[PDB]
Formats: sequence, C-alpha cells, structure tokens
Amino acid sequence: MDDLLQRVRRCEALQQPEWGDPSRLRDVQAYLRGSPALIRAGDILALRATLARVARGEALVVQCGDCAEDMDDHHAENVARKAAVLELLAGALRLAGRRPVIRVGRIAGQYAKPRSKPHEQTLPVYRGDMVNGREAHAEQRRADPQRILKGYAAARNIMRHLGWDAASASPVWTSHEMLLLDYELSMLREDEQRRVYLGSTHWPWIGERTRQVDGAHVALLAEVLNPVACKVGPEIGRDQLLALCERLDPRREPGRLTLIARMGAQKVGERLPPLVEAVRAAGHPVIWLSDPMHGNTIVAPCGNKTRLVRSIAEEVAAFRLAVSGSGGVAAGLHLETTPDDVTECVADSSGLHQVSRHYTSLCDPRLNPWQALSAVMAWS
Amino acid sequence: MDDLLQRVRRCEALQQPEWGDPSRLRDVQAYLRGSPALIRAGDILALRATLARVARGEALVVQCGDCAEDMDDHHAENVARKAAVLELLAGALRLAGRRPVIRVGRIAGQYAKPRSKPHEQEQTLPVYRGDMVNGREAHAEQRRADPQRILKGYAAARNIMRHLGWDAASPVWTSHEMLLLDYELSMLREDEQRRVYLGSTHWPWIGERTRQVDGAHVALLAEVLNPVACKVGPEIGRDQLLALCERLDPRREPGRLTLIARMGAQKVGERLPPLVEAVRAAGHPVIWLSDPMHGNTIVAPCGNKTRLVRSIAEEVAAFRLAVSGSGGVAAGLHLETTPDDVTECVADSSGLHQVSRHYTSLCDPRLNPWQALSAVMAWS
Ligand SMILES: [Cl-]
Ligand SMILES: [Co+2]
Ligand SMILES: [Co+2]
Repeated sequence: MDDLLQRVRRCEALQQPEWGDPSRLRDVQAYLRGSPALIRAGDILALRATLARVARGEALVVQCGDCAEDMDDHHAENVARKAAVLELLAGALRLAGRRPVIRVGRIAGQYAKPRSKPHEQTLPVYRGDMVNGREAHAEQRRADPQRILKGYAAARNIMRHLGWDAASASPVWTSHEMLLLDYELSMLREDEQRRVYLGSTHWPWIGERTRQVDGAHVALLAEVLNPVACKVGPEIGRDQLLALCERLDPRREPGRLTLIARMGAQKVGERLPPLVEAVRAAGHPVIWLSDPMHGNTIVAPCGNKTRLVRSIAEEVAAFRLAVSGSGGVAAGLHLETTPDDVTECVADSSGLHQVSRHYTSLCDPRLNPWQALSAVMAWS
Repeated sequence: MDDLLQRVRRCEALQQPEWGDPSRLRDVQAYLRGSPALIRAGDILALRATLARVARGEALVVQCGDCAEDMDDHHAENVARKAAVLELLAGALRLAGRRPVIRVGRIAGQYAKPRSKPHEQEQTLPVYRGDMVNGREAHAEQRRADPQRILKGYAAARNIMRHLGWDAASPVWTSHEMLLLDYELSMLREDEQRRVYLGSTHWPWIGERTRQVDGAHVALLAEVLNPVACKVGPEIGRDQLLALCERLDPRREPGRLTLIARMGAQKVGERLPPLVEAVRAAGHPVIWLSDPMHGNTIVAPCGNKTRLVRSIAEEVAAFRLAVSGSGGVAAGLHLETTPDDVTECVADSSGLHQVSRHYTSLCDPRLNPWQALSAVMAWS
C-alpha cells in the first residue's frame, strides 16, 4: 500500500547506502513507483502453491546464481547459460532426491551486497552495481542512485529472456536478497484485492545481517504476498528465531516461510537441530534449504577468499541429517554459481594453490557448474 | 496411404519375427489401424522445423534411453526420472556446446531389437527380441512370439505419451527404431492434405542391419512426413550411403535426414570423414549424431557385454573432429542410458568385476546418468 511504506520507514534500516543527492533519489523513486512491476501477482500465487507442495515434502528446490550480479550481463545468450546451469542441477537433484525439482535463480536484481564493515586506504567498500562502481576509488565508490534505474532496466531485460514477457514452461523463478529499501519500497504494488506484493522479484530473502525482528526489512516482507525467505547463521538464538518466524509466518501457512541455513560444515551438525525442532514445535510449516557456501568461506594464500568443495558437500550432507532427524522438511539447496569455467572454488585444501587463475566474481567465490554438480550430489 | 503398404510389403523385410498365430495378427493389425495415433502431424511439422535449425548449426540434440524398453515401466514416476536424465544431459550439452539443446527420448516404442543370431546357448531357445515380440524368460514358451504383445506395447506407449505431456514447453520428443513392420505399417496415418506419416513416434530411425536401400524399412520412411534417421556403421560403402541418402532425402531438405554414426573408437577417425565429405558433396543438408555406444560393445568375463566409458568418450571426441573437419554438421549424441544407478558400464579397463552388481538392462549395457554426463562432456 502506502501504509506499509510509512510503517517500514519508521523502523531501523541497516546496510543502507548514503545516496549523494536527495533530489535525484526522489526522482528515481518516483519513476520506479510509476513503472511496470517485473513480476505478476498471479505468478506469485502460482509459485506460492508450489512451495506449499515443497513444504509437504513432495518437491525440492534449487536456488543458484552469482553472489553479486553483473548488470551488463543481461543478454539472451548469457542468461540462457545460467538457465542451462539450472537445468543441469535440477536434473541431478531430481535423480538424487527422487522428487520434482523447482528451478529458482539468483538473478534479475542481485545488484546489492551487505557489508560487515562500511570501509586502498580507508575507502568506502563496494556495495554492488546498483550502488557504486567496481573499481576502488573515491569518486566511483560515491553512491549513485541512477544505478538503481539501470538495474531495473537490466532486470526487465533478463525477465524477458527468462520467459516472463507474456503468459505461456518449466519456469525459472527469480530471487535476490531484499537488502535495499529505496528501490524495493518503490517496487511495492497492490493486486485486485488490494493485497500488497513486492514487484521486483518472485521470491526474496533477507540476509543474515538485516534480519532483526524489529527491523525494516522484516517488516516489509512481513506484510507481503510473495513467498519470503530468511538466511539463518550459526550464532542465532532459539528465542530469536521463534520471534522471527512469528512475524514472517503468523498464520503458519505452508510454503510461506523459507529458512536458509548457512552455518558451516562443522557447526551445522551441533547448531541446527535445536533450531529445527523448536520451529517444528512452534507449528511453522517451514522449508529449510542449505546454504553451504557462506558458512564455509576461507582465505587462500594467494587470490581472494575461496571455499573448499569438500567442505560444501560435507555441510550439505550434515544439513539433511540434522533437519530430517529433527523432523523438518529438508527441501533443497542455495548456491552461488556460474556457468563460466572458473577456479574460484577448489576441490579441497590441497588444491588451494590454483585458485588464482579464472577468477571473475564481483564478490564471493562461485561454483563452476561441475563443482556445483558435486555439491548437489552430496544430497543423498 | 494403402498403396504405400502394398509397396512396402512387396520389398524384402529383415529381422521380422515369426508370429505363431496368423489370424491373431490380422486382428491385432485391424485394431491398431483403428486406434488413435500416439503423435500428431502438426507436432511432427513443429519438430521438423526445429531440425532444420539443427542442420543450420544453430542447435544440438540429445537422444537417450534404454536399448530395450521395459513395457511395465510406463508409470509417471519412472518416465519423470527418464525426463530428468534428459534435463541433466541437455543442460550439460548446452554448456559444453554453447547452443540450444533439443531433448529426444528412446521411449514409447523401443520394444523391439534386431538380432544377428536367431538362437542362443540345457536348451537352445530363440533369442529374445524385445517386449513387443518375446518373453524375457529363458524357456521356450516365453520366447514363443506373441503378437498380442504389440497391443500391450501400444497401450504402454500411450500412457508414456500422456505422462510426457502429449496428451493435450521444454518438449521431450519421442524416437525408437522403426522395426516391427506389422506394428508400424498399422500405425501409418494421413493428415488434412492426405500426406502420410508414421503415427507411432515423432522421430524414427532404422538400424544398421535393416538399412538396405532397396529394402522395406527404407521404403516406408522414404515416403513419410516424419523426420527420419538412419544408423551408419563402419563397413558402409560410399556409394551405398549416397543411394541411401537419395531415397531418404530426395529434395535435399535440411532437417529431414539424420545419420547416426556408430563405428567404434578406433575406426571412426579413419572411416567417417570420407563418408561425410561425399554426403557434403552430394549437397544433402544432413545432421550427424554420434552413437558411441554400439561401436564399442565389449564382453565381460564376469558379465554380459559392457562398454568402457573412456572408449565412448574417445569416440565422441573423434566423431566431432571427423565431421567438423570434413565439413558436416556435428549436431549431438545418441546414447543408451538409464536413471537407475547401475554398473552395466565401467569407466575403463580397471573395473573388472564391478559389472556384477546392479545390471538390469533387458539388452545392451546402459550408462548411468553420471557416466552419460562424462560422455556428453567429451563433446568439448
Ligand atoms: Cl500409469
Ligand atoms: Co555471496
Ligand atoms: Co542398444
């Protein structure tokens, strides 16, 4: 509505950029507010019903794409390649998990990243293509809200290429981290019954560092038609998580809430099961996906951070044991990947030396399709 | 039409079963003649145009399924798993080949197999020739040829077509070896312009041992709307192949003819290129697929004949070099596969006694999905 904006704008907002010109933002937000939504409420409903099936344990989920999307990579060929990666993993998971697989993308809006510390020589950290320039500088890192406008345009293109231009396939659903508010608040819409929905993406999640119960991001998604998701990390409280679930799934609707566990290969086995049982006890028909990526980030001797593939697979296996054991629906995988033949991730600790070459990520290390294949295989 | 039947029944017919009861056949053929076709002529035309694209080099093909389809495997779950295998390989090929991939199945009619030796090794029962002809069992009664089986095959095929989505996308096209004339002749149909088509399958091929130019099977497919294909083996003559092409692609239509090279890992490199160049010279816009299975069959001390995965991959690589070198369109792969986690094929010579466990194939050894994955990878 506009009610919702008011409510959300009177909460605390984390990881929000300092936009240079207040006027330009007002202009941008106006333009976005008066533009077509990227997705449709009927499709949202469609997906929502599918995720109800996933909560009943009769279907599985593969979510995959870049850490930080490149918004010159909005062209037919390259999105085709990303969709092919999804084909590959979907088929693999179907065979490993013996259930139907829903394809979901980290695409058409992954243009913002949250930062642990805001601040080379004490410069401002890179925030994504929707916020600031890639190269480390003074002026480039200056936040430019026109980038949001460019991001919208690229996202529209990607949606067209994906097949959400007209009504018809076996669809590729769209998801990205709903961290930003100026963009996202401008993308709110109402349906035929005045029920509000987020119009930027089918299936948004909230990042680990913006999931405060009394916070803005939760408030937004709390009152939104879209199926919602939330990242969950090792050092979250039982009581915390319960409150979070009450706000995002008050009616205990199966398919509504999705919790993506990212707590690392070692910690997951000890941390996850108490959380899962409490949510089961609370009566939330939640669906758990594993995020074995962000739990297991590791610094290589040369090159950036990487992740050992063995570690990722370990976590996937442990995740399923934990969730299934404690009585929850273990429903699939959340991975960051790429079609490009990169070496950003390596099989194991021995391989650490060859990280450097073929490393193209704007942010976190991604899995090459075949590495991701290994990760999905662990599911059994 | 019916004149076609006359013509085709005039020619020489190989690998045709000795049906026990003649009258029952007449009844069966009548019933089939008066039953709905499994596929439709508009879909055929759809596919035909797609294969024109494949002949221009703007798309690729994955054909895969069982050597000998099991008739009681006609249920939603199991065909879902087969389609998932196709998802997996299609995605893989798309990534390796950097072009759009067409999914085609060895399904809904692969119920007959051609045999070199009518009998086998106490008894000496006649060899089992597919679930549409003979019992799997090793006695004398089951091996008795029963034409009711054709009727059962039709029924199972109808079910599979429904589950595949042709009852009313990212379509799974259907193919099988056009072999049982009694069945197949009964499945001939006419469209709105009285153009005849084979109504059992979208995309039929003829096996290497029934591809005689002046033979029955060629004659049938010669005058049929469906896109047609033909297996091509090591010892085929230049002149032979040319004549074959003239009969199956008289008007030089791109997308019409498909030649599936199955020659073996060693022989393919030397034998294929002269054939490919001659057809190029003849001006036939043909599309070549590799069949690295049938060229490379090997006996196992422990079990029934297997295939080394390394050999299969070798042939795939060699196939592409040969075809691309000599100026023809190398357009994809033809593989006998299964979703089941079997050991019917082994990586290489090292796996001596592993073939013991998990060997369920009615006929020739199949690839497990992951082994097939390796085979598709060789395309690179
Ligand atoms: Cl059924
Ligand atoms: Co990331
Ligand atoms: Co075979």
